[PDB]
Amino acid sequence: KETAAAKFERQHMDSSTSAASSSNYCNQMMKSRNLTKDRCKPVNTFVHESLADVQAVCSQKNVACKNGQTNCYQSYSTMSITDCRETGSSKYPNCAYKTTQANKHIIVACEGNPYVPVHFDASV
Ligand SMILES: O=c1ccn([C@@H]2O[C@H](CO)[C@@H](OP(=O)(O)O)[C@H]2F)c(=O)[nH]1
Repeated sequence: KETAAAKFERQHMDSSTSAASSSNYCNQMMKSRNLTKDRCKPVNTFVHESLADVQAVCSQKNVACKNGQTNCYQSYSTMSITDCRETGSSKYPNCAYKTTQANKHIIVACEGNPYVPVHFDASV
């Protein structure tokens, strides 16, 4: 099995690169992180910051989650991220994505003890 915390790291953490990306960043990352196995995951964001910095967001600005829950948090500082959006011509299993880089405040949902990220909600 895989914990929600571990899944968040697999799906949304990529500290190995500051700005990372290459036009093919997402095409390679969505596949390597196994996000295209059961289907082409439509949208997924990778954060280029230390695990500590991202985990710390759980003690930052409390904001409402898109699903109505109250356990979401927004980072006070902007973070380097890469949004991966499935193209319109993408056809499983050959999932194709558009690699977009940006510097925004991330919003994640946190749960557990330790209180850590378990869902990436949005960026603003
Ligand atoms: O800015 C955004 C918005 C959404 N998601 C993607 O949307 C899912 C469905 O809520 C998420 O998976 P998750 O709950 O497994 O994190 C997230 F991964 C991102 O990666 N970035």
